[PDB]
Amino acid sequence: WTLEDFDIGRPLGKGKFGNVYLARERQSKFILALKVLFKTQLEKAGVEHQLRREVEIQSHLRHPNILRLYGYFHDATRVYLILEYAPLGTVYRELQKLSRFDEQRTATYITELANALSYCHSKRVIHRDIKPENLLLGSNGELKIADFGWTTLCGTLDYLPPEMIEGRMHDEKVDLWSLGVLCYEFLVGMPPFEAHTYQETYRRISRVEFTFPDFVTEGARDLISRLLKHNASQRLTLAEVLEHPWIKANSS
Amino acid sequence: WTLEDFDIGRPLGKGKFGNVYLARERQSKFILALKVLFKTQLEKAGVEHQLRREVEIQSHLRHPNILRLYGYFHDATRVYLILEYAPLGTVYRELQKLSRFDEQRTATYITELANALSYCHSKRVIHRDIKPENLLLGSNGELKIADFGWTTLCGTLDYLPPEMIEGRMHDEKVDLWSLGVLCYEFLVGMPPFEAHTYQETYRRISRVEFTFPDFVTEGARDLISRLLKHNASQRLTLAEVLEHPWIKANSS
Ligand SMILES: COc1ccc(C(=O)Nc2ccccc2)cc1NC(=O)CCSCc1cnc2[nH]ccc2c1
Ligand SMILES: COc1ccc(C(=O)Nc2ccccc2)cc1NC(=O)CCSCc1cnc2[nH]ccc2c1
Repeated sequence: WTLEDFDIGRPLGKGKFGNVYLARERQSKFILALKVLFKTQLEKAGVEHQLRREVEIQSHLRHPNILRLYGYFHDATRVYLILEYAPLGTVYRELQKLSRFDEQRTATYITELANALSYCHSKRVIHRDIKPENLLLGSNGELKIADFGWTTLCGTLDYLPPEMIEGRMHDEKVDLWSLGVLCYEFLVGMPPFEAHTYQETYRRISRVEFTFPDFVTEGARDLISRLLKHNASQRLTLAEVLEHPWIKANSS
Repeated sequence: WTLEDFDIGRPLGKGKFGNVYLARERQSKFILALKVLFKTQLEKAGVEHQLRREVEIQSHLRHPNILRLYGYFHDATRVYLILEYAPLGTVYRELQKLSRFDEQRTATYITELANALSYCHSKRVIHRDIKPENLLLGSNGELKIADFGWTTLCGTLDYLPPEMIEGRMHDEKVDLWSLGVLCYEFLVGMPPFEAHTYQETYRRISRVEFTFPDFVTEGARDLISRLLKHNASQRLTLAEVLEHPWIKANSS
């Protein structure tokens, strides 16, 4: 592949995904997304080799609920990622449109997430920030994980390992908590610990302090409460999520 | 214990450790450190219960290379930690004094660190930021771990679990990297990836880009290089550190 193989169209995501463009492969007329990475920025961050490792794994993955990397190429000053285009936009945008999701839509999205995340763990695929703005929607409305782009909260910089500074610390126990947050946000319209100030959000997370609105059913409450456990080892696993009665009863 | 049992003296650490004071138990004349925590700040951070869990474990620990918590008490607006006083100050201060440490001093400190960290892992003791300013020195010059006080680097706040926001992500693989950084800093006088800007330090960590000065011996180079591995699973374990020939040859 070369740059000349593509017609570059409108920018996508208002910069939330980096320099990404709607594109068309000139000979096949196939619609896709092209992400442009600047070598100078990759070099200044020291991530060139980490990028190569991640894209090598991704280019071999195929899963209906993970955004596909079809391939990649480079020139003198840029690296180009050939990505699947999700025509229905982000789950964030859908949530904005509907205010909140019904139990069917939610349980279906949670199943797709649990499947995508399980697959990522088994294939050793790093993902970075599970949130509605990073979840995309395919032609049939199927959810696709797309969270692959990239004193501190982990301590002092000079002493921190690569996995901390490269955002590679979302393991399966972390993801379990994220899935509870997402389940709640899908049904309610906001994440459970949301507050005006960062300080107050911190407090609510640490205390696991949240309330269900009246419309949230007993089955959904059970699932969410069993995921949002302060103790990581006590959180309901991805396999157990897929077997939960509320998920079984409501998933398409 | 009550506040009235103690004479409170000079503040310690220039605020780097919070509100900490040199103190004396009035009846026994025993010298110790008293740390004052304000309930209002604990409550605003949502950490009251996490504090209780951590101090319960600590109050039962005894190890020559871990700073001891003798006990604790509270009143209407404060929590008080009764801590061991380390009379020789921080390893940071010692490094400032000497510029760099010889192989004997370094290997001895690394052994004490590896012992302290091993014990922490086995007893499930959370520690937060391994660096010279957080390492203290006892009456005989023995090293004591004291790192127990507390968009992001881990992603978006609303979706992050308690273990990320509470600084509880330093597991044994993270600690292995930290131990390599410390070994280098002890021998050289600065950590290996130190640079004027945060961006450049990030780059050097991600690339694992560092150089040994000529005076660093083959055995020390081997130890450091086997700890500073980009891949976490490839780092030399704490048991293997204690068995390393350079450590055996030089540790007191
Ligand atoms: C598989 O995907 C990715 C693979 C790799 C990277 C990446 O940047 N890796 C990296 C960079 C530097 C250092 C290390 C690693 C990013 C993505 N994915 C995205 O960036 C989000 C979708 S952009 C496309 C897209 C599609 N369909 C849409 N529909 C609406 C908006 C939209 C936007
Ligand atoms: C075992 O130790 C600790 C136990 C608990 C905590 C803590 O704050 N926990 C916490 C707080 C809020 C939420 C959750 C958890 C801190 C320490 N340790 C220190 O704070 C550093 C040494 S202060 C004493 C000391 C001694 N000896 C010195 N020599 C020179 C200076 C100096 C300074």
